[PDB]
Amino acid sequence: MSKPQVGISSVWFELHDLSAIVRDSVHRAGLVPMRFNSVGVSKGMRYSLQSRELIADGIETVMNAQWYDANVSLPGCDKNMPGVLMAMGRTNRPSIMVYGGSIANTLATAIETMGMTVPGSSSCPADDPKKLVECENIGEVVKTMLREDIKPRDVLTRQAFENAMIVVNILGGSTNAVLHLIAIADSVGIKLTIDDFQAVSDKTPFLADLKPSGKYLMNDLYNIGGTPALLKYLLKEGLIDGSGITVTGKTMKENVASWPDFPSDQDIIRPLSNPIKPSGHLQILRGSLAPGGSVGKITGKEGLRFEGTAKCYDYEDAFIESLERGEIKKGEKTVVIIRYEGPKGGPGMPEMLKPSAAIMGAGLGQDVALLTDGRFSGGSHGFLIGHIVPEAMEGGPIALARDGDRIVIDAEERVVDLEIPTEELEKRRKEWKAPPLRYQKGTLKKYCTLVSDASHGCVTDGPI
Repeated sequence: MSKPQVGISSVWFELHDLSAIVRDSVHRAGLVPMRFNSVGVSKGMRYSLQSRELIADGIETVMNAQWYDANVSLPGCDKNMPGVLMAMGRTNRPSIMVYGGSIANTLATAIETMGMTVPGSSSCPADDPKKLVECENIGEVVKTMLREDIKPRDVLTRQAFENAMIVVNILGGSTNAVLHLIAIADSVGIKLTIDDFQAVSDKTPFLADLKPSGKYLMNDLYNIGGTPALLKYLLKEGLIDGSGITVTGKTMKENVASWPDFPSDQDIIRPLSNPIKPSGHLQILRGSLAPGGSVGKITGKEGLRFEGTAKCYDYEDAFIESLERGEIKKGEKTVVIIRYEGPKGGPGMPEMLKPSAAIMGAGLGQDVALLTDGRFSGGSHGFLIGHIVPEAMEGGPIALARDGDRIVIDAEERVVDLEIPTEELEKRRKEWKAPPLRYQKGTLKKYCTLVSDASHGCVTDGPI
């Protein structure tokens, strides 16, 4: 009739149907439910990052074409969450995310931290009947959001992203969170830079005893109070601000007041007294090889300086095959560059799992540093640096390095330097020629045309 219409956006690929429960709750609250579905992530890696744009574009399109008054989003898989939040920032109409439930991914905890979910959503397991009851009572949350006009730009403030980076830092830190939180902040009109991540990492310790290098899993947090208990603990220590409005109509502090604290005998989150590391893992490095920035998680076991000989590879398998031929030697310090894997070169910055694993399997973690304009995934006992800007496809210095060049990685200076003369670097750029875009037609052709560099979250509609 004249009731508000609530779009219910799912990202589904064929266990309860959470979307059907949301629909019945929205109807019971006096609103009109409108379920719709979106494609998502669910060689194949080259479509993953650009699927985030398809989610943001698709949901924005339906929300605006039909002009739904509010949004409930069920991203399902964790990898569908960023594009879901970007669509909310574009419409800026009252919206809420319902996490699918627990099944080291920190982004769902960070999204609840920012207040785009009811308390416990991100830590409640998918099995639990409490996940069903959350969706059974989401209708009144949406009606309250419409009554009090709680919009994504009211909730996703600059301080909300500060809390998100801190919580991510506390739990170990994701390098993908750099891409996604910058893009999500961009969608609500907030300028978030890689240097903002460095600032948090300098002042915030690492407290979560989590695998692969720790003892516990993120699923273990639910049994000691879940995400609300974690926020209560960080609020008690004064590390986060709880005064920000959320989708419930209350602040973070008000939301978590009624939830129980951590049990005193918990060893998943270290006390501030005894941190696993006094500063954050995530480090931003620039220098003559990555003047536009780069991203790496630094444990401290890599050492504080790595100077070595460059060996360059224009695709992932080229490195693995040169490794298997014994062209990378023990006792020598070698800096491996795997380039043309960036946003446009990949395309889509495909996550490479094999380079870091192959170096541990050969006992070279202390003799080999890894650099790329794309992404690494596994862990290495040496330097793992990605997101190097400009990428090789754009003609950055990473494309101009040659075998035999000296490269320095300094973790305290936070530079990756190509030890060649500036005149020579400019001469090499005058000889470089851009290869064609990998795809001349289709969705990847359009994505390559629009995508920004990694230091801007690879947003595709023009960084603010």
